[PDB]
Amino acid sequence: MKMVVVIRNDLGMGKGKMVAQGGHAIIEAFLDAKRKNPRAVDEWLREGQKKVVVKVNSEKELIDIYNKARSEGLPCSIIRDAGTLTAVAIGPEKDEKIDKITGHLKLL
Amino acid sequence: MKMVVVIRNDLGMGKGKMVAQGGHAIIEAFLDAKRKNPRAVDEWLREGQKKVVVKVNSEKELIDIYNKARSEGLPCSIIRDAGHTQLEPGTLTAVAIGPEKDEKIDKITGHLKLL
Repeated sequence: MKMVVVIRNDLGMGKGKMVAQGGHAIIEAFLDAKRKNPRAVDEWLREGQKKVVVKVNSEKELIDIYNKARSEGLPCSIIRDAGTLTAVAIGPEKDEKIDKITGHLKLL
Repeated sequence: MKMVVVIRNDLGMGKGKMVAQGGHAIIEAFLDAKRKNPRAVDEWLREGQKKVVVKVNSEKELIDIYNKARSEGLPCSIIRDAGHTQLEPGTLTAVAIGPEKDEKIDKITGHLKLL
């Protein structure tokens, strides 16, 4: 199992901000998943809570990835900074259900 | 309420690595805070789960920050990243302290520079 964190690379966010924004994404996706399948989330935690960080190059692309996750019915989240949408996170979920969504994205 | 994420800046970690390692720290401190003070976590979440990311430049300082947080009774975590190459040991990459009252957390990490 794994969680994929999607960070926008076109916003010019600094290292600290990407960690914080991805950070909000991670917490929200985790909670979204835990509220739906706590048992799967427990497994993800036992195996090392694997996370993979990928990037998208526009807000439209960030939103597309998120909509796709929601349509597939996967745990996910989309973050808005204090204004724009900065990041998304999908999972934890079985690796193949997530790769379906973000498999083509490049690593941050 | 706020959570401070401490990232090592002397390990040559790339942007993605930092988000991931910080991510493991954030999750771990969160779980620790949930068992040590559920109510405070809810408030943090309601208020937009503010997170501030600072940096340290050695394992020593990372550990000291973690110890200081434990010695203060604050929820926290310290992460170990499995070995780069089978020819090198894993490393302590990040620490997360909180969530908890801003005052308390600043008492411990206030002097750290933003990442």
